[PDB]
Amino acid sequence: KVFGRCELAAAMKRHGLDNYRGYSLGNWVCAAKFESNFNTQATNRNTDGSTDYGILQINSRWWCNDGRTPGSRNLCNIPCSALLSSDITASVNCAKKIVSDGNGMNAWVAWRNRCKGTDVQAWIRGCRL
Repeated sequence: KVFGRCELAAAMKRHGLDNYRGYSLGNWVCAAKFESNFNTQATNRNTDGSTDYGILQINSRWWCNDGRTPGSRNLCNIPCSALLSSDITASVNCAKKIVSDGNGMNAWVAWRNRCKGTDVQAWIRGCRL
């Protein structure tokens, strides 16, 4: 699934990302835009042999099992395929663990590079939430 901006904002808000750990909803929508272009099936390989999965580009090195990163952790206790689902619940629940893991949203390099410090409230412009 490729979400619309406000469609994704609504789904994220329903699943509790709005202000989660003090990060307003626009942060999360912005992170998704630049991590995945709102595409639930986005995957990008990392140079170390892990892969980033789904709408929030979660890393299989630590967070999910894809069988392809032998000896890696599965801290969300889910297969990585689940993070490519058209429904975002698994990705959100895992993202909540990631954002609480000591670095806030700095975990997402695209958020750091393109959202951090900007007017992230712009990302929910015109949304009916």
